[PDB]
Amino acid sequence: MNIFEMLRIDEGLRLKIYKDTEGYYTIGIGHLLTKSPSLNAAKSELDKAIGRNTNGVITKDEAEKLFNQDVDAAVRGILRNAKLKPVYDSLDAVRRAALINMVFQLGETGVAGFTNSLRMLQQKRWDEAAVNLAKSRWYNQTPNRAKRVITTFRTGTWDAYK
Ligand SMILES: [Cl-]
Ligand SMILES: [Cl-]
Repeated sequence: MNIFEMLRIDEGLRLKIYKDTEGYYTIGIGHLLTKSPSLNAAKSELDKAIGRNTNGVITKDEAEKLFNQDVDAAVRGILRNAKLKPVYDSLDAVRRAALINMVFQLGETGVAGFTNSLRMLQQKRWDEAAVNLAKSRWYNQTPNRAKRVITTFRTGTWDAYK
C-alpha cells in the first residue's frame, strides 16, 4: 500500500464531470475543478487542465496525469507550509501518507488549522490526536473516510485500507 492506492480508494475514479460530497464539480480521482455552480465554468476549467476540448469527458490516462500532479502539489504544499512541514517531518512513512490524504481532501489551509491535532501528532500522542481529529466537521460530514484516516494516524498501519 501507498499514497496513490490509498487516495484512489478514498476518491474513486470517474471519467465524466461529477459533483463531489460538497456539491462541487470534480473529475477523475477527486480532482476539484471549480467551486462555482456553473457547469460551463467547470467544462472550461477542465479543458484548460487537460489542454484539449474535452466536452466534460477524459480518459483514464488523463485522470491519472491529473492525479499525479495533484499528489505532487499536496506534498509540495505540505513542505512549504510552516505549520505542516514540521509535523510531516516528525512522522513515519505510513502516517505521512495519512497527512497527505487530509491535505489532498481539505487543502493546506484547512489542515494547517487543526492546530491542536497537529501538535498531538507531533508529540506522538496517537490516541489523543485521534480523539481530537474526530471533533471536526470533516469527521461529521465524511465519517467513513475520516475514520480510515484517523485509524491510520492512530495505528501507523494500513489496516483500515485492507
Ligand atoms: Cl490543474
Ligand atoms: Cl465518508
